[PDB]
Formats: sequence, C-alpha cells, structure tokens
Amino acid sequence: DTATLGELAEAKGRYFGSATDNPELPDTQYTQILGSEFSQITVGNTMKWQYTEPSRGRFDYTAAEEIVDLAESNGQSVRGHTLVWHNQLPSWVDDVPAGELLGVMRDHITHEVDHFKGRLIHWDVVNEAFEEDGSRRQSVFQQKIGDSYIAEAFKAARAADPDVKLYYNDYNIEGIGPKSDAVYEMVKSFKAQGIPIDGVGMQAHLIAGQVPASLQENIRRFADLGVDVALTELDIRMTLPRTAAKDAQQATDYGAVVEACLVVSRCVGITVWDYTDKYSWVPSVFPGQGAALPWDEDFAKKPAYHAIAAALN
Ligand SMILES: [Zn+2]
Ligand SMILES: [Zn+2]
Ligand SMILES: [Zn+2]
Ligand SMILES: [Zn+2]
Ligand SMILES: [Zn+2]
Repeated sequence: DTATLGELAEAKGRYFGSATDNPELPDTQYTQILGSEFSQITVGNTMKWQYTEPSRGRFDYTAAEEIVDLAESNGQSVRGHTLVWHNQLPSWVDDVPAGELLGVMRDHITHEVDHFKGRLIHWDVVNEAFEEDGSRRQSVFQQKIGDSYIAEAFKAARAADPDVKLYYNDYNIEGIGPKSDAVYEMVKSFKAQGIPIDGVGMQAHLIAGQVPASLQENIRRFADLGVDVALTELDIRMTLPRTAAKDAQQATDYGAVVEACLVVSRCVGITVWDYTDKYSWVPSVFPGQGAALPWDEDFAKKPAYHAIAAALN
C-alpha cells in the first residue's frame, strides 16, 4: 500500500475526494478504488431536488442514503450536493405560485439538511446562480423570489444544521474575472449583513492548457474574506483523442491546480468529478471532449495521477 491521494492530502490537513453515483456502485473494481484511494466523497446526483422531492411535500432520501452510508463505511467524509439549483428540478417546482416559492425553497432545504444533520461536512446550498458576465442567472428562484433567494437559502440551511459548513458553488470562478468578482462581492455582502456562509466551492471544470493563471490569487482573496475554499468538481478535459502531449499538458495542469490549493491555508480540499474517464460526465455534455480524469477507462493511472501525488508530496 503506497500512500493514496487521500492519505497524502490528509497529511497536509486537507482531503482529496471523488464524486460518485448510485449506478456505478455495482462496478466492483470502481468501488474498491473509490473506497480506498479517497478520504472524501460527494453525492453526485441523488441529493438533487428531482430525486429528494419528486412531488411537492414528499421527500425521498433513499438513493442519497446509499452513498452516504458507503462513505461512512470507508471512513470517508461526505459533501452534500446540492440544495438550490436551476437544473435537475422536478416539473412541479415551476408550477408553484410565485408568492409561495420562497416558502417551498425554505421547506425543501429544511427537510434535506435536517435529514442528514451530523453526517456531512459541507452542503453546496446554492449552485450556479451567476451568468458569465456576473449578473444573476434568471432561474425560477431568481425570477419569482428575487435577489434575496440566495441569502434566504443559506439562512434556512444554517437554521436546520448549525455545524455543517455552508458553501456557495459555481463554475468558471477559478480565475479572477467578472463571474468570480460577482461571487466575491456577494460573499463580502453576506459577511457584512451577517448572512451565514462558510465557503466557496470552485467547481473547477477546466480545459487542458487553459488553467487560469490567477487561480491561486483568486483562492487567496476569498480566504482573506473569512471563508474556506474548495475545488469541488475538478476535471480537466481535452479534445479527443488522447496523445502523449495532451496527457502531459493535463498532468502539468493537475499539478498546478493542486499546488495552488496547497499554498492557501483555507483551501480545505479537492474533489474530482468522479475519478475515471469511464464514468466522466464530460463526453455527454462536451461533444468531442473527454479523458478529463486521473484514471482512464480501464482504471490505468495517467501522468495526471503522478502529478497530483507529486504536488501533494
Ligand atoms: Zn424512492
Ligand atoms: Zn443509513
Ligand atoms: Zn416541512
Ligand atoms: Zn475584477
Ligand atoms: Zn488505458
């Protein structure tokens, strides 16, 4: 047993984990690595609204529970994902009269947070609330509740579970720019108004060869605001097919990302959006792209894995 990524990360006060999904659990080879290589697990889909509250007022934590129990059995911490999001939302939510949505969102949050109280280290309370230019995404929540929905979601979560870290999660906020500035301002605003928020999750869905050079400065400025930071859905996709040069560039990128987190004391950990290309969500969403993870489809460790372990030391 050589030091696993999880072990290397823990030695430096951080976690290194992977997201997973119920359909993958039957794959014995996949689960054996998932349970021994990582120190943290993120529930990839079954904690989302379409699954936990398929019909109004009727909750279902069955699927999510399976993954949480599995993580506990391996002594792995767990991150909840995600409470409020414009995607993967059951159809009844749109039919809720505008004036009732705030109460519905608060209730959804209260039941889910309460059910898992004491079992999760973090909760991605609100996910992808901003557009690339920094303006608010015009989701059903933004449109019918207004700008305060985000703050209300965090207050509802904190009221249901006092100890769990509350995170705001979004993509394309790794580098300093319009989007991250908007998140930065919101966080600063929350701190001043006493709105509860403990961290910022940078999804980090990156492109090989295009890692934001201002990544670490960006992580640092958030840490200086008084919040923790985590890379929550890390993957670095490339245009297929793979080549030694592309794999090498990807390795360099993974190393740079890991190093960046290690230099900022409040960067608590890294989670890859699953760990093997075999189950990566990338191909299905980004036509012609893939090979974004440290393990390939046959579970062989890529140069990326070597770079990650070296960075973790
Ligand atoms: Zn069910
Ligand atoms: Zn259980
Ligand atoms: Zn209720
Ligand atoms: Zn700026
Ligand atoms: Zn291979």
